[PDB]
Amino acid sequence: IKFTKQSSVASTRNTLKMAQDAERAGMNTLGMLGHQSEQLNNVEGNLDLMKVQNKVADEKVAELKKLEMELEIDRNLDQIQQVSNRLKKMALTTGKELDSQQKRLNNIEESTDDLDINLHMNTNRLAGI
Amino acid sequence: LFNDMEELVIEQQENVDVIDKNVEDAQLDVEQGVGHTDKAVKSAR
Amino acid sequence: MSDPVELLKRAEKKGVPSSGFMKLFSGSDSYKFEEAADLCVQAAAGDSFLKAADYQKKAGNEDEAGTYVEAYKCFKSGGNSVNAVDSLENAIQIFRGANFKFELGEILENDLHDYAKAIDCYELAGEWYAQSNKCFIKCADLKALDGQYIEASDIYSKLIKSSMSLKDYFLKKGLCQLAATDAVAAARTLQEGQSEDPNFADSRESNFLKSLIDAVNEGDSEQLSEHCKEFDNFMRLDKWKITILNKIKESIQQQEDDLL
Amino acid sequence: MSDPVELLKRAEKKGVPSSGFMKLFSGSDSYKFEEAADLCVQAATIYRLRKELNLAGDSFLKAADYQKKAGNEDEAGNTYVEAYKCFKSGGNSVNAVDSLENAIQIFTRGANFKFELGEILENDLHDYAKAIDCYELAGEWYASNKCFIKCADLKALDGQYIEASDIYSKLIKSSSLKDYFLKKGLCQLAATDAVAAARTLQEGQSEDPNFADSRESNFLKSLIDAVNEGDSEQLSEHCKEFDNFMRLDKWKITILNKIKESIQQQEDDLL
Amino acid sequence: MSDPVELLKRAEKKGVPSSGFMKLFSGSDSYKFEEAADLCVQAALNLAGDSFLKAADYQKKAGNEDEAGNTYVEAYKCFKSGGNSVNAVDSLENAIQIFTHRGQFRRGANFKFELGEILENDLHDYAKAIDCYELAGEWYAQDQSVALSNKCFIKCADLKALDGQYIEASDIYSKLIKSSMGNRLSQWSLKDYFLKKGLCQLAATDAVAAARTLQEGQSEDPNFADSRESNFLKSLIDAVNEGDSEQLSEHCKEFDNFMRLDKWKITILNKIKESIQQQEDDLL
Amino acid sequence: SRTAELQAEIDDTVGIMRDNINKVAERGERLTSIEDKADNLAVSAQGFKRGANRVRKAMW
Repeated sequence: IKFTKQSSVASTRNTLKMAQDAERAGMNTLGMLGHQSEQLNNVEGNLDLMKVQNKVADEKVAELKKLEMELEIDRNLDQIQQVSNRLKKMALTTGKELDSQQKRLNNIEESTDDLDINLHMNTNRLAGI
Repeated sequence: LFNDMEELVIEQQENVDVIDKNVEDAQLDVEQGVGHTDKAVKSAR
Repeated sequence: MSDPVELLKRAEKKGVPSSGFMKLFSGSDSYKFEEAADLCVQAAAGDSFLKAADYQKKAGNEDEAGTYVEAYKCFKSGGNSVNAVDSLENAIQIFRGANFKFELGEILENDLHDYAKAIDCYELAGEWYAQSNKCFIKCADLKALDGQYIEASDIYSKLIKSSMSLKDYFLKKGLCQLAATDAVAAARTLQEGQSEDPNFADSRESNFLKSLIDAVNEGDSEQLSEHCKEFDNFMRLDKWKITILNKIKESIQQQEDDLL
Repeated sequence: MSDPVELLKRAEKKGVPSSGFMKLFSGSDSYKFEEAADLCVQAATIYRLRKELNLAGDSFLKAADYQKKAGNEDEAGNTYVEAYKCFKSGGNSVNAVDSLENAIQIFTRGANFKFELGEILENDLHDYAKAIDCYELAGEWYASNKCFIKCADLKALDGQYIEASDIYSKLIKSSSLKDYFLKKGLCQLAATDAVAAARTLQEGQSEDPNFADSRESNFLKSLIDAVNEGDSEQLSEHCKEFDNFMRLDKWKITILNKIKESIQQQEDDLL
Repeated sequence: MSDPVELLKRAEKKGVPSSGFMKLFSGSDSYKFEEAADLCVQAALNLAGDSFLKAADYQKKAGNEDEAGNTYVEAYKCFKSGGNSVNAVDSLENAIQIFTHRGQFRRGANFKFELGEILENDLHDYAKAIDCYELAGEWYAQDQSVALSNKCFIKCADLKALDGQYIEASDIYSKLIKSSMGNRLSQWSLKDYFLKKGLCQLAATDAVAAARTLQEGQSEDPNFADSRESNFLKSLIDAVNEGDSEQLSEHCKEFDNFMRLDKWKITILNKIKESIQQQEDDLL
Repeated sequence: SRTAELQAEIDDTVGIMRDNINKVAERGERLTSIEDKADNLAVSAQGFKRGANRVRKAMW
């Protein structure tokens, strides 16, 4: 009985340490995702500006062409529950950003894809002037 | 799972950095190009 | 606003190439095609983008022609899957090819139910992306649903090697090998997954695959059904797995037919 | 490879604007400035290849000035960014700050480089007020949460508890939350406004179910109670208990140290 | 569609530089090279990569180094895509040289990391992979990208330790520890770093250095002090001190039971046990 | 009961994190493509700048 209780204490100690392991990793993931989401916001702004400038270029090019052990087990479980609550919230939380950024990235890809061609279009037209 | 997620996001940071720089450079080159087409139109008129 | 029909008529009038004597005095026809394409773009809507793209191709502006993407967009929004597929094909040819090939495969699988072409598109998109895992997942799923269990298992092996999702990959692969009546291959896959991926070794998927392998070895269809129900009770099964295990049970029934 | 000094001398010779009678026969000076900028860029790339980062930064700066004189503002901004990069790599924080400032002015990118400038000021030059200003401006243009986190952290460390709490409220409204509430309350408690801290705790508990059951909420409530009873030792015990399960950071250390010294100051007012 | 072979033939015909008397009347050859490169791009997985390579060479001859680097990147993409690792490596080398010569050390580092990955996995050229990873980490550090340099240094240290260079791997692990200290984001990496470093120092038979590393990690990082990695490292140090290989094996099994070991650690501890056996040979 | 509840919450969080791993794989995929296309965009923008400059000089 004593040996089993000692084993349970050790198990809960490792579980707590690992739970803390999950928590730090998750907090870093969220921090990095906020920073990367923001870099992508910057990307989004330039794509918008380049769209406007391509409109201007279109019209200019067109005109150019025209021109004790029990208690510790309990306390460790307490802490594991505490961290676990935060780990669950983190998993849910990371999922929402991945969803949102995924739609943002899809739109970034399409907008970048287009501008690339609009630039090729005007470049080919300018070559002939 | 948390560790692997962290590692993958660290890896994807490279993509985000390069994308940001390239789109920024492209925007400035497009702006310069538009300036050139403006002056070209000014002369052609 | 200008009449789109009049704009299209003007584009068609301008889109006629110079012929005969006039060709000796008329400059390059590229400008006429460019003007016709611009008129078509103004009038446009998917059909008009298609005409503008054709004129741009005739003008040598292939990137501008790749109007085909806009045609695909508006045809898809308009519910015309065939014209969207055609536009995606021309855009893919001009170009992005993998992105639009994946989109084309999605259109074929969902809108037109052309599963073979969808499999080809997914394989092609995955190969180019590798040049991929998502495309290969789609390709393997369709191939397994299409009766090509061996090829689906090979694609699952490729996915496993690239990803070394895995926990499911192994399972799916084994399922495919069991749909092909190759219980030995399924056991080999299970052992490889257990020894290579510690997470998969202790995963419920590994136990389920082992139970399925044992059931097929003993030829106990009822035991396989019980294992499937137990697996569903904790992890809901999907239509892909439903089909694979249904074919497996019908294969057990076919063996019972061979028993006579 | 060409001598960078000779290239710089040639750029300086070409960089002289046309004056007097010659201006009536010499075309636009923009081309001369462009050629001088190109020569400076070549010499500066040579310097960078030699790891003479400070000289390369100076040469980018000269090229950027010539580009500005030529009207190519975007190229000037890119060259200023390169100057910032090589100066920062060369350990010259002041020249990097200057280059970032010119690039930011030209771009106004301004927010990204303003955040980088604030980082340089906070870590390299320890100019905390300018770092706070840069972070606030970068967050405003981005609007931002990260910049506001940095701004609020520096402001709270700088004695501006009320402004830091306001920025934390903005962060809470925009959204991190679990900590935000705590930090905000801590700032309100550094300002001796226990009532505001209690209001923040109640708002967080009622608005965010996660914060209500979070250890941050219990710790904030314990701190509020300790300040209400004026028991500094109880506050220290609560801080140790909180550290035992969730490690405290230097920001919280400073806030709670100022709070304890405020309790000591109240004990001085008790006499 | 135009015949790619005919396009390549036309590009080769146009790619001949003007020679002799014609050079006095023919303009700059840059335009001919540009046209040949455009034709090659149109004609151009292995054949497409070869044609990108030809277009990149023509672009280099035309002075458009950036376009040449972009074409080299496309060539690398397709050679890797065709299973032709050697041509992909060559293309990455030319692209890296072009980018570095133009000051784009970020691009050079990214493609150097990709090249090191190709060498390590596809060609098994571990020395070149180590060199590429070290250089990529150094350039990333020069760009202050701490995390990317840290990743490159992780790869470099892993390969170096697997390659018999335990001291250099431990030095790189020390650099990683110093770079990741104070960051809430990389702490577990630290928890492992210390362990790995100690393991390397124990593969070099330097038990004193391993003990110093353990003490430094315990005193500097509270998380590492209570981490299982610290206990495992202390147990390994004690086992090597007593020369009890069986005790080391028992500790390894205990560590595996709770935290699965990786092939890197397997190799390090196997060399350590064989070093104990070698000491037993020196014992005679 | 408390330990069983904790186990249930941990199993749920494992499921959510498995989903997240699949999503981050999709995000990496979206990002490798976008990095390459932003490279294309930069090249095309430079080419457009140069072409416009050449036309500016021509018209002058």
